[PDB]
Amino acid sequence: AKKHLKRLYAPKDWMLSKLTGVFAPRPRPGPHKLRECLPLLVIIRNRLKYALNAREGEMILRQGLVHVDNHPRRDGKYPAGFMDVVEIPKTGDRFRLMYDVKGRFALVSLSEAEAQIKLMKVVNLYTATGRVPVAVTHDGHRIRYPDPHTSIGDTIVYNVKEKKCVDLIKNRQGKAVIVTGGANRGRIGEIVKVECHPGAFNIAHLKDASGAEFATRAANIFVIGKDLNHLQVTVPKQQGLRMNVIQEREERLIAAEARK
Amino acid sequence: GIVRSRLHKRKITGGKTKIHRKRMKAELGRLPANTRLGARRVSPVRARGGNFKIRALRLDTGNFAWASEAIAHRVRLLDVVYNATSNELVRTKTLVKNCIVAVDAAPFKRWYAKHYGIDLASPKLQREWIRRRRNHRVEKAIADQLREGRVLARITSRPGQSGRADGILLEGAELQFYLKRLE
Amino acid sequence: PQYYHAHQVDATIQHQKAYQRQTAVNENMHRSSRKHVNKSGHIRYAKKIGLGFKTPAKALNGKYIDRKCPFTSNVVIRGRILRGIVHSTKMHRTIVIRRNYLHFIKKYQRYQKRHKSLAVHCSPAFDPKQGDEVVVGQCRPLSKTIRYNVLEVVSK
Amino acid sequence: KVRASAAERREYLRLIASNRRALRQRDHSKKHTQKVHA
RNA sequence: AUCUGCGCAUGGCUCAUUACAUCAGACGUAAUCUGCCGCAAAAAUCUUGCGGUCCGCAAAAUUGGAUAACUUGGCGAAACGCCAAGCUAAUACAUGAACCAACCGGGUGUCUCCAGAGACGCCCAGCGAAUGAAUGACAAAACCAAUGCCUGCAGUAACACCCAGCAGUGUUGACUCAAUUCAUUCCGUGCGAAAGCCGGCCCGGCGUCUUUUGACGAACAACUGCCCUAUCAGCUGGUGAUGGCCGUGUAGUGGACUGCCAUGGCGUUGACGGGAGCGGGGGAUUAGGGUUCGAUUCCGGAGAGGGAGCCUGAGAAAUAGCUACCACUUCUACGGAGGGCAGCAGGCGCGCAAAUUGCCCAAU
RNA sequence: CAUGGGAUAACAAAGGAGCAGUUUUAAAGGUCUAUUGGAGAUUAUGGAGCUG
Ligand SMILES: NC[C@@H]1O[C@H](O[C@H]2[C@@H](O)[C@H](O[C@@H]3[C@@H](O)[C@H](N)C[C@H](N)[C@H]3O[C@H]3O[C@H](CO)[C@@H](O)[C@H](O)[C@H]3N)O[C@@H]2CO)[C@H](N)[C@@H](O)[C@@H]1O
Ligand SMILES: [Mg+2]
Ligand SMILES: [Mg+2]
Ligand SMILES: [Mg+2]
Ligand SMILES: [Mg+2]
Ligand SMILES: [Mg+2]
Ligand SMILES: [Mg+2]
Repeated sequence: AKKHLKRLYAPKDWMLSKLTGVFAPRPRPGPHKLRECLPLLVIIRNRLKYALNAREGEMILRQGLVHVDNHPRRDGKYPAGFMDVVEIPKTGDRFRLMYDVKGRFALVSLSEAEAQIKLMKVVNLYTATGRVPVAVTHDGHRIRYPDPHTSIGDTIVYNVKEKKCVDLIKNRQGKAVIVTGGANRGRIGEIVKVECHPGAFNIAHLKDASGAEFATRAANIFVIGKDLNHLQVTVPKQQGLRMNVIQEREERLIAAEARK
Repeated sequence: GIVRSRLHKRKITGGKTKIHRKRMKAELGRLPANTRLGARRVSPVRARGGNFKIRALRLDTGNFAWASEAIAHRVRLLDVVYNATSNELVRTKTLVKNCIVAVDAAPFKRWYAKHYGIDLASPKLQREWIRRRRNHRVEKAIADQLREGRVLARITSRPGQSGRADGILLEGAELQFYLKRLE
Repeated sequence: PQYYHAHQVDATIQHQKAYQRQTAVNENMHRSSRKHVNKSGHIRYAKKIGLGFKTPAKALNGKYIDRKCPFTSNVVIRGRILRGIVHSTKMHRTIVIRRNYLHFIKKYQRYQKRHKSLAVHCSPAFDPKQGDEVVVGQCRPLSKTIRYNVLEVVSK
Repeated sequence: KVRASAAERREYLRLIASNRRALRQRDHSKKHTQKVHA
């Protein structure tokens, strides 16, 4: 039973500096994976500067002031990951955890109507006791009576206030996804062709808005809308478009010279 | 203690494996139950996860199923007749899985008179007996030992694991297999 | 009319001091459904394993009773699917396959013949001779050395 | 909460059983409208 | 202060062991256990009160016995040693909830009907578990019986009313699985609405059984790979070596193990035995090819003086846990009682060879 | 792990007597699902295949 993380064995997307202490806050089991989450001490202290250390950081959390998906989370080690909605009523800001196109976690600011729904991907389907078919989700939810057209690769729109699955997005050819793993993580694209290969990993071929073709495993894609215009959720400021490394290097030198 | 590892087994080359750890608790085994006939005495065993595994010592009764009729009846074990592992386990009358036993046969006859109405007259209103009994027929080797008093049967549960002596009645070629080996 | 006339003992398969039966299905049903009964006569359990492997003519219409078999048991084929050539068939219902490969040495820019031998459980659906090329699928441990189980035999 | 959970079964069972009803009566129309034609 | 609830299985040190082992990349667990945490689930149980001797009328169920701390008397040279009595708690332990309060099903005896249908009565019908059976799909007319609508067959989900669509449709590459139906019965080794606690002015924070699954893990299996040695060429198999059949044992698979049968398996593509010693990420040098080092911060494995064996727990074969022996070893009032720095400071040795018996939780 | 390119090589098998006639047409004999309102039980005709 591990209870510690070393700050070197912590994920790189958290961006904790190696010289500040040996340890990182090991996220508890919960909704999201340990490799694939951002625990609430890092959001309150390192992302947002509401807390200067971990001692000011539990003055916020243990008091019941941060809400992940409409419910107050008093754990600094609670795993918040992809598509979660983090509200704070006192400062009046609410955010969504999305991946930006460089693969890192990004806090997308939200309205009040956009902060009620979240988008969740089915990971398993089974029948529970009774004859109730429940749907297992990447965020750990077990929706008991989902839309009967739910398959495993699909996306359920959820509305975390009134816990009612308001919508369904099937996983087909004509849909748009966001990639949540691999080298292509954070990129958004239309689906082109899904190569099955039964017994092994499904490969999904994807085309971007510019036309850049790229592939991933189909367990890494997360469908978020009917097309790239009609996305069901708002995405970070690049909107899944990965610029060239040369062109994005030129633009920062131009912006820094034009600023002085 | 007792271990279930391959650390003591020789390699397929015949080489000895040199051991560089202590025994783990996660690789243990325990002493066998050796369940016999007798009045019921069980001892639970604390397994992994805190689950309980009920050792059966001295069992005398179980739920035996008659699979063509899809029913079961709690009957009493009479004798241990044939065991495929050793004839020495028959003599000490050990209950294991798949050993051949004789059971009581009285609830099976009484059920066969209550259902299908055949003895080995009182509800004249309900002859749903006639709605059955026409298509169905009963194997002769069953009906002989059913009225002889004891029926040969096969244990289908693991008693040292579950503390039960459940079973099934021998039918078909399986009964005719074991009747030749006895007599 | 009351008597049923059940099936007689098939002594060709019954050799083994306990009755050889399949645990999946009961042989003794009177009005057995069309679920598991095969073409000619008897009740049989046959299973379709995954990856586009066609079950043989035997294991559906055969008479043999095999446990540890991928088509007629609870043995599931999963993980690795490999190929080898049959080396020896001297064991009972088990073959040893030989996997011959070239090992490249980065220093001396040259390959090197190596081999791995695997004990593979062979169903009575199959009779492979030495030199036959087989396709094996990984299963659970079935003995001290058996992890694989033959799925298809390619003759000669 | 057991009554509310047994209520949300009885309306999931009208979502299933109506979709099976709508397929019965699109096919018994499309069978009978060609049986008139021949 | 003590009961109670979690924790002490992590961290930290060290690198002695160790070559079909460990370990790396990559897979498997459909062969399995899994506390904390996340989202869920939940209709079993003839209990109380009052009156009468088993019944009646009632209903916010106002349940029961014991221990600590403590007091008293103390034993003992002591001991992170102990005894007896007297008190008293619970979210400890034990007991236990009728009706409100459903649907659905099986087996079955009287009663109104017709030439089989209904009403009533009784036994049984909860989650989990065992065994057995059934599902867990599929890929032109003629005549007789029962039965369906028509006034002979137009057209047709299924079903004798209560509900005229209240599942004819689980998932996988694949299941003997998920789940459902009925047959039998679980005897403590499961299932309270904690018989619980706060707060606001009915409602809101918690806290807990069971059940179930994601998550953090555990355990096993092995695809490819690996220093030198032939002055090491045969290794294994009675007492398991390779396989097969019933079992057993396990958390589970399995020669892991009992019985029985077969005669196999490994090797000059270097087995077997011997020597060196944790394995990677990585370091040093390098035009290219390379040659070396890796006790050491991160990951994994192993150990706690050697060697066992256990208890408890979700997880240990735990060592700032227990039991024993061996080798050393400290206190004794000789009766006895203890030790385990490869934790951090230090100490003595050993060596060519490595620091402070320091301050602090301010940060991680 | 997936996929396409087919030069060079490789594994395997063969050792060449050790060898692998297609359609139209009507005829004979003989073999073990779908409809007729459903379901059950009998029942001839026929489709397509069998061989001389
Ligand atoms: N060789 C390991 C295995 O031991 C098994 O048999 C072993 C046992 O019969 C027996 O082992 C016993 C053991 O039962 C008992 N419970 C404990 C005892 N210490 C062991 O004894 C063995 O170990 C000790 C120390 O090494 C020796 O002094 C002793 O001579 C040796 N026979 O001796 C045999 C080993 O020499 C099987 N033969 C086989 O599985 C395999 O040989
Ligand atoms: Mg305590
Ligand atoms: Mg090395
Ligand atoms: Mg076995
Ligand atoms: Mg380490
Ligand atoms: Mg010693
Ligand atoms: Mg020290």
